[PDB]
Amino acid sequence: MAHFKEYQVIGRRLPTESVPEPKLFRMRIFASNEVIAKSRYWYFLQKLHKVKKASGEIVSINQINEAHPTKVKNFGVWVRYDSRSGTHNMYKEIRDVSRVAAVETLYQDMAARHRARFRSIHILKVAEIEKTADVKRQYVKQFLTKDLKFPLPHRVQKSTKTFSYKRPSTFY
Amino acid sequence: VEPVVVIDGKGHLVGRLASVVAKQLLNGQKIVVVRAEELNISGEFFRNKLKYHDFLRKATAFNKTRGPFHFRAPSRIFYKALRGMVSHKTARGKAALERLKVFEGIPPPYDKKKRVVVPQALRVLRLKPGRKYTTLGKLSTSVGWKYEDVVAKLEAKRKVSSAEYYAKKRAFTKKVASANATAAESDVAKQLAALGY
Amino acid sequence: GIDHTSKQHKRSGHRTAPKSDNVYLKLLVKLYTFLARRTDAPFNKVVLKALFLSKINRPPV
Amino acid sequence: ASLPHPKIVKKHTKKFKRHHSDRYHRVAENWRKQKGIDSVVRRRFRGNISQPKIGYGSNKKTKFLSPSGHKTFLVANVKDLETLTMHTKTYAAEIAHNISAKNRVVILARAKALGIKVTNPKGRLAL
Amino acid sequence: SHRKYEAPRHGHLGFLPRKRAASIRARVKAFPKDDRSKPVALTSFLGY
Amino acid sequence: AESHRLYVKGKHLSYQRSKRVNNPNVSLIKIEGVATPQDAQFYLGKRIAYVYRASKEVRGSKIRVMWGKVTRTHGNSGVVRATFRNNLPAKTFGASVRIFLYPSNI
RNA sequence: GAAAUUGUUGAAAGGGAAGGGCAUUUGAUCAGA
RNA sequence: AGAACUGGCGAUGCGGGAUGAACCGAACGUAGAGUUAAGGUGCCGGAAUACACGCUCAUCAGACACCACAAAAGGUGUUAG
RNA sequence: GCCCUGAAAAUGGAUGGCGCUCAAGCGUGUUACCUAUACUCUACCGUCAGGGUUGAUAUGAUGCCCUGACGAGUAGGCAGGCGUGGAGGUCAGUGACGAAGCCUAGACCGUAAGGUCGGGUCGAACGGCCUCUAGUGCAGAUCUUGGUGGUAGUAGCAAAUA
RNA sequence: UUUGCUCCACACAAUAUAGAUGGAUACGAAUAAGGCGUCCUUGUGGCGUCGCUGAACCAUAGCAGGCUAGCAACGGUGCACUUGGCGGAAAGGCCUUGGGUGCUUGCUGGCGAAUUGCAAUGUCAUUUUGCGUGGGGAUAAAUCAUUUGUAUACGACUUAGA
Ligand SMILES: [K+]
Ligand SMILES: [Mg+2]
Ligand SMILES: [Mg+2]
Ligand SMILES: [Mg+2]
Ligand SMILES: [Mg+2]
Ligand SMILES: [Mg+2]
Ligand SMILES: [Mg+2]
Ligand SMILES: [Mg+2]
Ligand SMILES: [Mg+2]
Ligand SMILES: [Mg+2]
Ligand SMILES: [Mg+2]
Ligand SMILES: [Mg+2]
Ligand SMILES: [Mg+2]
Ligand SMILES: [Mg+2]
Ligand SMILES: [Mg+2]
Ligand SMILES: [Mg+2]
Ligand SMILES: [Mg+2]
Ligand SMILES: [Mg+2]
Ligand SMILES: [Mg+2]
Ligand SMILES: [Mg+2]
Ligand SMILES: [Mg+2]
Ligand SMILES: [Mg+2]
Ligand SMILES: [Mg+2]
Ligand SMILES: [Mg+2]
Ligand SMILES: [Mg+2]
Ligand SMILES: [Mg+2]
Ligand SMILES: [Mg+2]
Ligand SMILES: [Mg+2]
Ligand SMILES: [Mg+2]
Ligand SMILES: [Mg+2]
Ligand SMILES: [Mg+2]
Repeated sequence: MAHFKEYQVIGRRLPTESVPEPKLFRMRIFASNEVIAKSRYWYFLQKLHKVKKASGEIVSINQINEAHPTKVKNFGVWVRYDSRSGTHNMYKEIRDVSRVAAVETLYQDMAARHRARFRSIHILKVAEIEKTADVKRQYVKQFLTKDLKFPLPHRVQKSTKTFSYKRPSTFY
Repeated sequence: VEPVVVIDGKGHLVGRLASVVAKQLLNGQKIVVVRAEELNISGEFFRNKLKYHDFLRKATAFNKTRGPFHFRAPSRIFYKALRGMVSHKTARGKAALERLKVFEGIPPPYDKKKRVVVPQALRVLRLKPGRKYTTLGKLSTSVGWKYEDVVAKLEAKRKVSSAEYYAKKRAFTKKVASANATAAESDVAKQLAALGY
Repeated sequence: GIDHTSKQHKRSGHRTAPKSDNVYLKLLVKLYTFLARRTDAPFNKVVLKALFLSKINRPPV
Repeated sequence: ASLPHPKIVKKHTKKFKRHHSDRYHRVAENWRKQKGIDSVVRRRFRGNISQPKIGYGSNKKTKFLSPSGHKTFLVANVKDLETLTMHTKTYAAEIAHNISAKNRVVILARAKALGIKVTNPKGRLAL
Repeated sequence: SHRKYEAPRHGHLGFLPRKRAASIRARVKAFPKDDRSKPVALTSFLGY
Repeated sequence: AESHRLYVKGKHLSYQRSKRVNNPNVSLIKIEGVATPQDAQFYLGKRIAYVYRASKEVRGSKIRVMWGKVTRTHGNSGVVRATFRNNLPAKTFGASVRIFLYPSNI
């Protein structure tokens, strides 16, 4: 929906006379703001348990910041998405420095490659792959080789003026 | 920023160049385009030939001399793109179009003038490497332009003359650079460097 | 645009002056207009209103 | 000089000419409101002539004022003229079209004596 | 509906327009391709 | 010197307009060397002259001037909106205007 | 002694109609102070 | 062709959908300034040849709802599962 | 997923056009920006509503003034006005020193119906206001009568021997 | 030709301006490569360096740029002459020789500026035309009418005629 934040959302399934202190279910929701986060919490909770926003209450909502936002991680991401003709689980791998950045990349990639909009995607799990050689996608593995270097051929410089007097070069 | 801007059309992505030039004329800038035969169009030569043949079949059925006129020369193909992007049926569009000249090769008025390029229309900067592209001269010859050989011959002659001119200019520039390198440790030069010059 | 909940430019629907051109009736109306404005007497207000009434709205007593 | 007034604002200076009075000679320019069912002018399609409406009404403080700040009062003779004796700053006399030349001379002389501005002092003057 | 019996069109559309020529002397619109080894010679001639 | 100019060059592009309706009461001006609205903020409020020539001499000159001023920035590329005492004629689309350095805040 | 319609004179414009609206340029013309 | 509810057009201009009675936005006294709607910002055309991640090369590419159409079935094309 | 095959119609033609290929295409995200008779603020017009003010130099309490809101419109209703022929009253109104009429890319007033003025022409009457009255307002009706065009110096004025 | 035509110079009158206000400042080619400098064993060579935009380069001080006095150096620049060469794609421009003249802000002095009143484009460009004053230059045709029939509805065409 936007540049994502991650929230813990804890809801209650409001207490009654028979059942005081209900079971306090928690979810990790990727959303651009707390309103969407709570909406998503109620969506998934209605998918899982006999509850709705009218019969429950949000006990807490807290942004979870990346523990180490400046270290590059490999993430395994399990998603479930609706295609035009069915539902499918897929596992992908994303290299990024935070869970929110990885999830933004994942949503972009799903929309780009499967035309799956936000509404059609469920993030089943996002997990750091602690040990390389447990990374099982080539498009991520190729960036985990020793002494990785690569050039950037054909550099295109953006001109600030309409006309140039130089016939530019793409060297880099 | 000049009274006349001469664009060397070589490798310039006819549509994007036409957009730049149309806006320039409508903003009141005089534009001279040279070497229209060396313009580029994205897509295979066969693709662009098929597109021009689709253009060619369009004609007023009861009198072909009334129908759309299919100009074959590369300068007129580029002119067609520009005119389609100018409001040419108004007096303002007419004035904008009179602010424009397009040539195959670089004729004598402009072969001794500075040519500029348009980076946002340059093929090497815009097209993804490996994308196939067409050259306007080849397309024009295939659809009936008659002067590819004459233009190429005159361009080779002009390039010989211009290379001689540039050899002389390079020698003189080396002389001037040496004379500026000397007297670069002078007090005046040190003060100029302090001021940024 | 405004979603009007009532008719716009609706006249009050009550007479504000006698339809009659009787100059003496208009003089009585002027006097009781002054009285109803500057006395706060409900009698004066109702007499002013009654002075505007048409003939069928003033049946003989 | 006349009484000071705010700047005179004419909301719509150009004449409201009847639709198609430029097209047919039988259609006079005197404004008529189109009543036609399909009338482009009545339906107020963009690009058509504007119609007179009460929004164009002039500021009540400057309404009826001539550019000189005087309201025009038509006078037929000296008595009409001296009706404006005490209102020289608000009203200007305009001599009626049918007043003869000698009577115009008399009216103009009286107006000059009284300080009453005359909007048309050059009517029927000696050539 | 279609012509109901096929026939070739009347006349040659390549000789249009059937107008008067602009001169009584018809123009030579193409000369033989020059072979620069042969001696210099006229490529055409005028007669009555 | 060879130069005497104390104004920035500009071009009268068009009136303020939508796709199919223009507003002659606002002109759009491209100022030379201004590529962003942040740069154009400097020229906000500056006087603009459109200077043209006529055959008939009027008050000792055959040069006439239409005065206006920059009012606000327009778009993302340094174009500004300008209002002139009399709207510019619209034949001057593409004509040169002079944006003076006054009223100066330097 | 109107209009339609017309002659002359003068003014102006005119790349497959003309006419109209908003705005200003230019020419002409003019009131107010 | 015929019903239900509501909203509309008819009776209605205006901005947008090139164009269009009905769609989107919004309903209208005369003006000024500001901000927006829907829709757009290469050029026509006011407004970023903006930024970002991908995908696509079509010897009939595709390009915004109403709407001006395309299906079953197929392809070591290419992409991701 | 995108692309391709499947994919054939008649005048030449339509992502609106040009044109666009790490797009100016498709999916998605972020900002900036453009502009409706809409929204905000201000003025002015009118309408409606609520009020103030007969205490004087006060002739316009149908007046003057304050405050707030509102303004689409066919069929249609109502209101306030404009204009015409004639009538009672009045201005002891205009006029042969020029009434009425007519012409006038000349001026002024009114949102408008219209009103007023100047200039020309002209020749015998006519107007403002308060009221009365109607055979009272034209773009149309294959309208009526009369007049006049473009067509157009055109079709044509060629049977009966000359 | 009741002194006609053309070119140049000057002056004066008009005429307008799709829009000057320091300079349109010239290699070619490639871009998964080049530019420049330099060296040699002259190449698809070695070495060095540059780019990361023209944010440059050149020009730029002086009553819109006056009048003068010097220093330094034989530079820069304008003008009209002049030597020769190159340029046909639309050449109409590019380069070059020599002397003459003016300026020189490379440096150092002396004088002037005001009152356009606190701004007003505050007039400096070039486009055509006309006229007058001088100088230079050249001394026809076409059409109608007649005529031909290689032509032809009429125009048109094609012929002939001192
Ligand atoms: K008329
Ligand atoms: Mg051909
Ligand atoms: Mg409203
Ligand atoms: Mg008016
Ligand atoms: Mg209708
Ligand atoms: Mg057949
Ligand atoms: Mg008569
Ligand atoms: Mg007439
Ligand atoms: Mg109906
Ligand atoms: Mg509607
Ligand atoms: Mg459409
Ligand atoms: Mg408004
Ligand atoms: Mg634009
Ligand atoms: Mg399929
Ligand atoms: Mg297909
Ligand atoms: Mg677009
Ligand atoms: Mg996109
Ligand atoms: Mg009231
Ligand atoms: Mg209404
Ligand atoms: Mg009668
Ligand atoms: Mg008269
Ligand atoms: Mg007239
Ligand atoms: Mg008589
Ligand atoms: Mg009747
Ligand atoms: Mg009639
Ligand atoms: Mg009717
Ligand atoms: Mg009839
Ligand atoms: Mg008749
Ligand atoms: Mg005949
Ligand atoms: Mg006959
Ligand atoms: Mg006979």
